Amino acid sequence: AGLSPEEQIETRQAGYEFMGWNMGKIKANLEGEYNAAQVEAAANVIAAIANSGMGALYGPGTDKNVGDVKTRVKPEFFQNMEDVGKIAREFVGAANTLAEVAATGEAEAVKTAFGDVGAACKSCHEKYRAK
Amino acid sequence: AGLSPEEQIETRQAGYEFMGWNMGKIKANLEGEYNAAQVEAAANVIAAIANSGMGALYGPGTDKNVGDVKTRVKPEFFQNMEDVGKIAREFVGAANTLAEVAATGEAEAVKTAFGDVGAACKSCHEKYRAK
Ligand code: HEC
Ligand code: HEC
Repeated sequence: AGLSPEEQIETRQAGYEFMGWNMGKIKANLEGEYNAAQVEAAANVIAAIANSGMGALYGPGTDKNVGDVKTRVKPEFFQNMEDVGKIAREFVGAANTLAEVAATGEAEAVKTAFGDVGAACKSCHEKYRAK
Repeated sequence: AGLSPEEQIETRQAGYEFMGWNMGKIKANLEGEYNAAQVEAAANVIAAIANSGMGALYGPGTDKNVGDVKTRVKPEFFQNMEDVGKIAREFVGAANTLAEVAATGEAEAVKTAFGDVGAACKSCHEKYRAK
């Protein structure tokens, strides 16, 4: 009926990976020729994936390697769900602000908001992603 | 950024897999009971990834397996770029309408727009993806 553990692991990893491509495209525009419409579209993807409810992909047996599929989540992610929830809400707030300032076309304002979204990816990885 | 072949195949598959999870959530809501806010967030992911410039992920060298990174794109894709462009434009128009209508909360209107984006996904798979 619903997604199996191994499918939930592949899907959250797809979501994270797609955000990474869009993060790299904003960094490449900030350093080379800034194209405001390309940054806006990339920022829009990060805000949409941050609001997508990825919490639903951390269901019961997804704390371990299942089949052919390997997870890098640390077991502490489960057991610290209020802390996870708070970092997650700091991340949708930073992701929503990037989308809003990307819409102004001003690269300097985008540099700052991008730095704050980066911070939020990093603080969750630091505590909850292995090795 | 200017990605390697490996990274282009891995990212395009990650975008598609994440759009499939969100399409599955809209069908679940249409068949079970509708949570309007859930459908809006899933619809906005589809339109943001449709608008993200994934055409950039079908560069040279990406038409075959690169190392042990496997791809399911048929060689035909790369021969028929005019047809791929036609399909891809109608896909982002349809994905744009799905996010526009899902924002109203009107389940019956979401039902036909969802069918249009679905049609656009299988039309490209029928011609250009192995199986
Ligand atoms: C927790 C609240 C997280 C936030 C916010 C972000 N990421 Fe993360 N990420 C997290 C975990 C627990 C994991 C491991 C998932 C697993 O099941 O293995 C990850 C993983 C990634 C990956 C690797 C995906 C893969 O190919 O296997 C990437 C590229 C990644 N994360 C990127 C990323 C970015 C760019 C973020 C902010 C925009 C971001 N993540 C936030 C946990 C969390
Ligand atoms: C062509 C113009 C396409 C449109 C529109 C959509 N898809 Fe597709 N998809 C396409 C190709 C050529 C491939 C293979 C890519 C590769 O390098 O292997 C795919 C693949 C998928 C996948 C599997 C990805 C994976 O992780 O291996 C899924 C789940 C998928 N496609 C879904 C999907 C959905 C739901 C679409 C519409 C909303 C959609 N695709 C559009 C080409 C095209």
